[PDB]
Amino acid sequence: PTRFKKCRHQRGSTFCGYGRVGKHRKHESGRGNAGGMHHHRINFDKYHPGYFGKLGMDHYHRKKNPMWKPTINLNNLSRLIAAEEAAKAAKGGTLPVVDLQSSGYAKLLGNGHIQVPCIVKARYVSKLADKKIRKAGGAVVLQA
Amino acid sequence: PKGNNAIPHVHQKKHWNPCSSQKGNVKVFLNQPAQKHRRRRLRLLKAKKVFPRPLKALRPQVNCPTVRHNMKRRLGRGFSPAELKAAGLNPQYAATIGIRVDSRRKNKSEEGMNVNVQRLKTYMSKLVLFPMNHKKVQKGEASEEEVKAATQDRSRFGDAAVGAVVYPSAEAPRAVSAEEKSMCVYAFLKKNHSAVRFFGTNSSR
RNA sequence: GCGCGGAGUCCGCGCACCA
RNA sequence: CAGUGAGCGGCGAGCGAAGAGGGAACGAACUCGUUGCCGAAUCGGGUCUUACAAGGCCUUAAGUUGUGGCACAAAUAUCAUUUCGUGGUUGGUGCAGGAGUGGCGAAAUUCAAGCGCAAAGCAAACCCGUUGCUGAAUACAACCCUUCAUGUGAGUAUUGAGCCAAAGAAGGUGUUAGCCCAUUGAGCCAUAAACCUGAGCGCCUCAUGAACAAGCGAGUAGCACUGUUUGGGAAUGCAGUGUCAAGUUGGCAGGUAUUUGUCUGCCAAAGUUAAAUACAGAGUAGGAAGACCGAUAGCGAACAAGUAGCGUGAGCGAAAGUUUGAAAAGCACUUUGGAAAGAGAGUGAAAUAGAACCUGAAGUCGUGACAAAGACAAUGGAAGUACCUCCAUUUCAAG
RNA sequence: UGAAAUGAGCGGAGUAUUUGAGCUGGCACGGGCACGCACUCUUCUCCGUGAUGCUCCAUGUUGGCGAUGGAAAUGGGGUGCCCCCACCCGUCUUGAAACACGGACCAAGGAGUCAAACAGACGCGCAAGGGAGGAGAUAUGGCCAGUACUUCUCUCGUACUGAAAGGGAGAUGCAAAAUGCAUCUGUGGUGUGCACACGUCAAAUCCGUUUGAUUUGCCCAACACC
RNA sequence: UCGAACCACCUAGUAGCUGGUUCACAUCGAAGUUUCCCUCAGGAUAGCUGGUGCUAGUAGAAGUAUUGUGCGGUAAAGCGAUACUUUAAAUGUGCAAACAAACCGGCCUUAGCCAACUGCAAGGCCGGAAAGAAAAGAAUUAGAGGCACCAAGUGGGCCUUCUUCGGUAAGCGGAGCAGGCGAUGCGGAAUGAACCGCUUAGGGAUAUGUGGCGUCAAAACUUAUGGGCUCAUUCUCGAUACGUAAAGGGUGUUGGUGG
RNA sequence: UAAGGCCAAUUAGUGAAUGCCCAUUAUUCCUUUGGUAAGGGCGGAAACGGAGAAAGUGUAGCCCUUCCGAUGUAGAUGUGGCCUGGAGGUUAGGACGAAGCUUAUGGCGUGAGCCUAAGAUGGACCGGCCUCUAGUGCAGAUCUUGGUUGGCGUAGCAAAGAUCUAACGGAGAUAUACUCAACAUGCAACGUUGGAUACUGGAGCGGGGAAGGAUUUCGUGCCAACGGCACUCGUA
RNA sequence: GAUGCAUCCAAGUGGUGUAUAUCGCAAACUGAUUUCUGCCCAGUGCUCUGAAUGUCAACGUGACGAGAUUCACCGACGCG
RNA sequence: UUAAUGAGAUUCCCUCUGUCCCGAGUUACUAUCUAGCGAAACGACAGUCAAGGGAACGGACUUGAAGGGCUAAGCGGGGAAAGAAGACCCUGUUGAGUUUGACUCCAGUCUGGCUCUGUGCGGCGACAU
RNA sequence: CGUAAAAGCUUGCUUGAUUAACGAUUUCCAGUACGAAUCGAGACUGCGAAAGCAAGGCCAGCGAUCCUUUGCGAUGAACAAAUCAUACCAGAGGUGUCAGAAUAAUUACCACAGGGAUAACUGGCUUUGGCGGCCAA
RNA sequence: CACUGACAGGGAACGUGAGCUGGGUUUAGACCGUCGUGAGACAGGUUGGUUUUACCCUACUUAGCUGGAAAUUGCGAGAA
RNA sequence: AACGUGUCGCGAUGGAUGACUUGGCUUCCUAUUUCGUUGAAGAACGCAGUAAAGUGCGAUAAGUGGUAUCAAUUGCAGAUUC
Ligand SMILES: [K+]
Ligand SMILES: [Mg+2]
Ligand SMILES: [Mg+2]
Ligand SMILES: [Mg+2]
Ligand SMILES: [Mg+2]
Ligand SMILES: [Mg+2]
Ligand SMILES: [Mg+2]
Ligand SMILES: [Mg+2]
Ligand SMILES: [Mg+2]
Ligand SMILES: [Mg+2]
Ligand SMILES: [Mg+2]
Ligand SMILES: [Mg+2]
Ligand SMILES: [Mg+2]
Ligand SMILES: [Mg+2]
Ligand SMILES: [Mg+2]
Ligand SMILES: [Mg+2]
Ligand SMILES: [Mg+2]
Ligand SMILES: [Mg+2]
Ligand SMILES: [Mg+2]
Ligand SMILES: [Mg+2]
Ligand SMILES: [Mg+2]
Ligand SMILES: [Mg+2]
Ligand SMILES: [Mg+2]
Ligand SMILES: [Mg+2]
Ligand SMILES: [Mg+2]
Ligand SMILES: [Mg+2]
Ligand SMILES: [Mg+2]
Ligand SMILES: [Mg+2]
Ligand SMILES: [Mg+2]
Ligand SMILES: [Mg+2]
Ligand SMILES: [Mg+2]
Ligand SMILES: [Mg+2]
Ligand SMILES: [Mg+2]
Ligand SMILES: [Mg+2]
Ligand SMILES: [Mg+2]
Ligand SMILES: [Mg+2]
Ligand SMILES: [Mg+2]
Ligand SMILES: [Mg+2]
Ligand SMILES: [Mg+2]
Ligand SMILES: [Mg+2]
Ligand SMILES: [Mg+2]
Ligand SMILES: [Mg+2]
Ligand code: NA
Ligand code: NA
Repeated sequence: PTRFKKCRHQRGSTFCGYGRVGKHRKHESGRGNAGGMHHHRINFDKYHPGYFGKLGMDHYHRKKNPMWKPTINLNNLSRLIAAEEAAKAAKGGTLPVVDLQSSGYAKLLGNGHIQVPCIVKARYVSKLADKKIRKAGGAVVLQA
Repeated sequence: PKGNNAIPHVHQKKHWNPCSSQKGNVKVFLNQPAQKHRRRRLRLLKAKKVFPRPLKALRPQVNCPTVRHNMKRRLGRGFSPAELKAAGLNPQYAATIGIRVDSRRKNKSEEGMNVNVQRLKTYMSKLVLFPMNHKKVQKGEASEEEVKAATQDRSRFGDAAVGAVVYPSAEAPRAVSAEEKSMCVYAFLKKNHSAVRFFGTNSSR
């Protein structure tokens, strides 16, 4: 809203906060990102290290669908089991079955302590996650 | 003075703004509600015109491509001639009773074909075909009672009498088996990946 | 930098040129 | 998807898309050439059928240097006919109903109180209250007092009773209107063709549905050089010249060049095609609006505006609301003046509303009264005093 | 002007009280005590009124003027005069009253805006999740270009790292395995560190409790070293 | 209209340069300097300033002393030449002065040192002590420590005191330390950005600072019951600092030393 | 016999700390405003001099008491801070006179401003409060457009020699208050005809044409504007 | 000496000196008559001759390699 | 070097004269006064001096000297008078005209290859043989 | 500046002038980089009987991105082989205007935005050159 | 050179351009020398080349009218 | 004295402000919606009882014919389903 701006407060102050000596001129530094290697070098180097140069191999026609690969951790598995099966679950008995690719996940990672044992179906799994879930009493089944 | 800000890339350096010297290059959406109203009005009028035929033709169920959308399902363009022959239908006749035909699509697996054959049979069991001549009824055509009790399916997808796309069922709970407790699958997965990855170098030597 | 001569060095000639 | 952990870029400034996913639309598909089987079965022109018929008869006119028919991936095969039907998109004659278009078409007070001042108020949420009650305008009119006078336009305003609403929704009418006027439905009438209706319904003519072994588009595609364009990077598309194929055992595409094997998708070099999309200084016939501008604004233009006017010309381009009043009732007549006008008289609520006539600011000027005042430029600050004051407030007797 | 007068000053009670000056009887001070430390003259003393009053305002004496008016009085406004004071505004500039630029008068107009990307601060909703957009559906067929409803998708985030092929994070105990084993109510440790709990200390208090400091336990947020 | 005509359009061309930029009060309040830049009439960067806070309110405080303990080669002094240097100040400058610290004895651990450890090094645990820092001149405080975030103006300076380098000198150029003006009036020096005094909400009373007390002009209505000295004739005796005349003469007058 | 220059006093060998004058400084008193501000009251005691008494950033501040600071260019920030056009709500006003305009009309506010009075002004709309919104505040830009203004009845209207006279025409005169024969109280200027005097001087202020112009040509009227003086006249 | 020299034009069976033809046409310098117009070819210009292989471009030829390539040989004005 | 020619540049002589010594008198039209008509430029506010200090050349400030008001004709000392965002000089990562043995290029001109492009006869080669 | 059985001179043997897991630090300083320098841990060594000393000649002697090129040990996205290209790490080719554009004249025919931040003229300050005086000489 | 008693030196925005003049200096035209490949340069020479406005304020020169001692008022009274 | 200065009452010149709005600007929608040799768009000249511009029209010229309405047009004249 216009009634809250600083121009309203500056009506009557002839210079509007830009000074008498150095004024409000058009483009006193150049336009845009000009000068990044000459007269704005300090700002560029102090706040954006790494900006200039080249690195690594090229990849001409990138498709993200064949690289799709979301991950979920062991101590987050209860997000995918409904609350009625979670309490009934117990090691050495009947366990809920979680299908990762239908919930939008491809890989199971092994961070933390698992809370509800279960059978997990996944495309990929890490070795520590596999070991941990087997020790806790569940299993991993590979899918595609 | 510039401080610590992101380096800007705002891309507005062509003559896009209309002014005294430029026509501009701009697109606004101020007619959006009026166009919404107009489209709905046209749909209702068209339904009344084609009564009692359904507003939308019958379409098959297909699988989405790529490894990201592998697990989804949707409606495709039309039924393949192989599915139509499995259902017992001349494609040229099927085009006249509100079935879409697509001669480009192939059937590479049995289950995808079975689903669509079942769709076609469910539809054919509920079709009510009106006679060409009110005087004489030939073969499988409706009598006059059905012409009296004829209705229009105005559903957004034309799936009233075949239903929506079906999905694979969900596995029920079960117990963990002995071999599953016994050995991991990580090594098996890594072995398959390494076999494919180092194929060629393992075979030249 | 490239070719010719004449006593890797030098001497001439004609050509080449994105740190 | 994506201002992109693609990519292009003195790798600087900057630039910059595609496949997949949710949707809009969708009765969406067809025609030549070629191959095989036929071979004038085709076209034009006369003439006759209610007819320049997709019909008969005649025509060398065109055409065999090829018009036309049948079959080919949604296919199962060539012919063979007579049966029942079908076609309002064969042509000729008729006959309806609808939509559209144009006209016609609704309610309730000019209800009761009268004029400067009660056609105005008070009774403290609601009820009392259909009830009560009551006058500080015995007015005002320019220094003060007496005498004579003169002074209120039109009730859509107030107050009291009452009606209509499936209509309260804006506009007009001499001040602010549901009931003064127009408008608004229900419904009625009239239509050249076209459009919609068991692909509306009859006749005549004319068509015709179902049972009964080879091939696929050549100065083309590609390649070399040059130029240009693209995010396209040992070359994304295109253009010029040189060079110039293959034969479905084939060819093209699979985003890093070459040679060699695999695998996947597709079949260029001929053609037609609705809807969903644009209208960034168009137009025709109608409509609906706005937290926009309000006559130096808003289009240059609210007006005889692309006008008057300017320039040899291409071109350039204003100012200006006519807003007197409810109504012209637009000042008869007398008197001075050559006239314009003046002084009287009259209309009107109002003439200080008298014709470019509502309101009528600032700045500048005239006139009457008053205050003073040397040359100290004027203006200005502070603190008093002389004179004035259409201003305010407080006090008048026991205070 | 006494609407709580705190007074050596206003009240009640008596005549004494105790301040100094002279003069008086162990240690100190100096080589005796000028009179340090301890045990007659000269002045007035003791006692009293809390706020059931949180705040504001209302209280003497004697004259002049004012008895309803072309009144009196106080304040404001106008104009002249006297004494004193006092360089022309805006601007650039180290420096303007400047012989530095702009400046005859008045009216109306006249200059930090709209969009898009990012960030910080503040307000609001939800939270390991948050939120669309486009579009549809039906209330819905001037009101109605609004409001009410919606899937399954998309996007940002819950995980990072490598040029890339790729890989991918708990604790404790035993143990030493180049994928060890066992438990699962749990800050990986150390130093500094709100509040709360347990005791102590000092100050005040109709005196039952406050105001500070401090020991021990656990330490939330946070910082430092591992 | 010509060292490139005229008309319309791209075009509101770009401008580190010149001009302008519209209401009030309140709380705070600068800089002309550093580094880099085809960088010198411009920027970015740190500093100075405002806003917002976070954190256990006296803490890890100080443009200042004292005591203890380190650093120094200028002034002065001296003798290369005919100022270099043994010596050596004043004014400075670094560190410390009991609550995450240091002192006294258990013990644990180290694939640290040592011939070895009951020694040494390091990290911890358990205990003790604690004028919480005496006396000897033996500190003081209008003395609450630390940590972030966001952003403005400025990057032409100038004057003075004491040091100074260049220059014959300059109201000239270049520097060091501090205070000022710029950004600020008020009271004084007749007048003056910077001198002297004092630094500012709107008003009374009392008393002062700098400067004054013959009139102008407030104050000795020309004070004293204080002492000396001075006479000057065309710019002229003299008389408020900062601020705008020398050698040499004089029996003019007043005194001092030695002869 | 300083009102000069050096020194020294404070009413003078009498006997005891300050002769006098002047600040936006110092001390003190009153009022405002703001704080890194500091305390207290806020269950209506009862009865019946006056009223009030809000758990509170900011106000006409909830009410008392107390202490300290207050200037400032460029610049930052705050404000139950002021003002203008329009929207959603709410509450009012107006023909017994809305907006606009005028002022020796006072009152309120530190101020931006707000409100009342009078109009011997006007003739139909509009005010307060809470939210929302913007083409939202002028003294100056050799600023834009309109209108005024001193200079000023001024500078000037000086090449091309020049007119005079009578009669007629015309409102354009011979235009008078007392007194007065006439002068000293109606000036100046014009068209036509006659007469006089001059000029152009045949490379002409003679008579016909082209370019350019387009009714300016003719007659009768008229004299507002135009013919930089004038008109009874005109290419008006 | 016209198959020309100078030269316009985006272009063509396009245009100008040229309706011409060396006593002509095109491009420069000096500036009547009279009397004269010296020396310098080093530089820079202009102009003329060959070494067929001094040097080079595309094209062309041969060899190596599975091929993209790589190497060698040839190569006109001009320059020297 | 040159006769003749020249609104070309220079020096001397004769004639002549208000060019001068050294100014005086006269005319016509103005100015001046009147009737009619009637502008502009410029315009912060204004308008007496001496000395002082000051952005070091004051109308306004400090201390002194003058100064009654209103007018006509002249005049050129001052108003650092008016006229125009200094044409000199410098600055800017501002122009344009012109030059070349400046950087980067384009027409034009010449030269090679391929092509347009046919039919016979010889000669010299090179690859096979 | 420092150094005397040496840091100078002669002599014997040598290559620590190599490599050095991205250790920390100083100078400039924004507490960025570059150049130079200090204290280190590991490998392999030199000299010496030994303790030790040595990763140049103490202190000036040097250089980003992109591109080219050499040394050392993953990719070319439907697969596979051999070439070719590319990638991570470490050096080398250079910017002397040295925190790093690829750059010749002239205008008197001249232009624009500005500058008293800056010259040519008066004025001010200071000196100049003028110019003779005053004591002694 | 000549006269004379004598032919001293200075200041006033290096007094004095809306007072004049315009020879010099300082635009554009043109010639020479030297310099420069060249366009052009020369603190070297030469010839030719628009000099605008006062009617305002003050000052000065002359020319008119007219108030006034509380220097316009108080009645506020001072005689060379 | 006069000229000049200041204040108040009343007049002139001037055309601001307020209220008014058949105009502008901006957004959205609906169609048997797209000119011309069968002579368009544009340009010129004319037409009324009275007629300069503007509007309408074309020698049938401020209009002929048809359908629907139902008593005007209007400055002045002129003259019911005609
Ligand atoms: K005159
Ligand atoms: Mg300010
Ligand atoms: Mg700036
Ligand atoms: Mg600056
Ligand atoms: Mg690379
Ligand atoms: Mg900064
Ligand atoms: Mg335009
Ligand atoms: Mg055919
Ligand atoms: Mg094909
Ligand atoms: Mg081809
Ligand atoms: Mg391009
Ligand atoms: Mg097509
Ligand atoms: Mg307009
Ligand atoms: Mg009027
Ligand atoms: Mg100033
Ligand atoms: Mg993350
Ligand atoms: Mg001309
Ligand atoms: Mg602009
Ligand atoms: Mg421009
Ligand atoms: Mg400015
Ligand atoms: Mg302050
Ligand atoms: Mg400047
Ligand atoms: Mg300044
Ligand atoms: Mg001061
Ligand atoms: Mg006195
Ligand atoms: Mg207070
Ligand atoms: Mg302040
Ligand atoms: Mg505005
Ligand atoms: Mg204004
Ligand atoms: Mg005259
Ligand atoms: Mg004459
Ligand atoms: Mg004559
Ligand atoms: Mg006239
Ligand atoms: Mg003058
Ligand atoms: Mg004159
Ligand atoms: Mg080592
Ligand atoms: Mg390179
Ligand atoms: Mg200067
Ligand atoms: Mg108006
Ligand atoms: Mg078209
Ligand atoms: Mg007409
Ligand atoms: Mg006809
Ligand atoms: Na507006
Ligand atoms: Na030469």
